[PDB]
Amino acid sequence: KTSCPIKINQFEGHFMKLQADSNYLLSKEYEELKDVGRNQSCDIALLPENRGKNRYNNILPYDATRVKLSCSDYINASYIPGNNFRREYIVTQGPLPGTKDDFWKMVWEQNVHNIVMVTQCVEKGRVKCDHYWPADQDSLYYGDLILQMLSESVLPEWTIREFKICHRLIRHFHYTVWPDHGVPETTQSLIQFVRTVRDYINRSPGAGPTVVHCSAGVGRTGTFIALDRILQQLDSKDSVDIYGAVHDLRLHRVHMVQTECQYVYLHQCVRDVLRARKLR
Ligand SMILES: CNC(=O)[C@H](Cc1ccc(NS(=O)(=O)O)cc1)NC(=O)[C@H](Cc1ccc(O)cc1)NC(=O)OC(C)(C)C
Ligand SMILES: [Mg+2]
Repeated sequence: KTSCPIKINQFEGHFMKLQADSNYLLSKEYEELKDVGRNQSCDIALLPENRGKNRYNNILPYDATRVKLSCSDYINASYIPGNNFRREYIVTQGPLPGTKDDFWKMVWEQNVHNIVMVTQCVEKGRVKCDHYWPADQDSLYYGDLILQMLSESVLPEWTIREFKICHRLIRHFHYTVWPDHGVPETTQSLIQFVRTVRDYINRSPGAGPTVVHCSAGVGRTGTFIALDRILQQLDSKDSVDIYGAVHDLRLHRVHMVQTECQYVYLHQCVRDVLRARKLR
């Protein structure tokens, strides 16, 4: 119902059983998540005036968790509380040509110093996200705010950028190989990116919330943040609760972990971590 904790030394077998007879118990568990969070109004997101500010007409923040700019206060963005304090994350859609300034406004207002991006701008012949940051090193106005790229570090599977805004520094983690509605090519890769970001966060004293976005801000964003929470559980507890992590996310935004295969992927991530530790 709201959580499904599994003792780590039973996890291997529990995942086998979930996958038996064509993911029968796994699909059934995943489906139980369907309506979670949905008891809540999206009424502001639905105003006529805000329609142009939403990338997808089915992907709308809840009134109770939406980020407000300080209906001119509207951005398609939701706060996600953490286990210890509110607003661990701000989750958002890929900015649009007419919302890229609202995005940076939000970044500024909310004291964001870390952005994770788990989408590409163009995917399968469709625009998924505006290239909302500077394409080079010359400073650039986004409405009221000036952005300037100080460095761009291309790594095999993600690129790290640092920007000055005004005056503050922002780190931007762009994970470059995650197909929409699907999963990264290996568990290792996303486990390593997630651990990498978490390390930067944990050294970033007194940031705002961490921004995570993909295209709609639900599937890849949801899987990223679920994996974050689950990897931290594995370093803290002798039980792991994938279902409860995804459930927590849904309570705050529609569709987090947006397809079943992304759900299976989280279990395969756990399975792989626990296999390695087994004989260590
Ligand atoms: C399965 N796809 C969708 O729901 C996408 C929204 C979406 C969600 C998640 C992701 N993946 S991501 O979260 O990882 O970026 C991309 C796009 N929505 C649309 O394409 C929606 C239509 C839709 C699809 C499916 C559905 O059940 C209800 C309505 N179309 C749509 O919004 O068209 C505009 C852009 C012209 C307004
Ligand atoms: Mg402009």
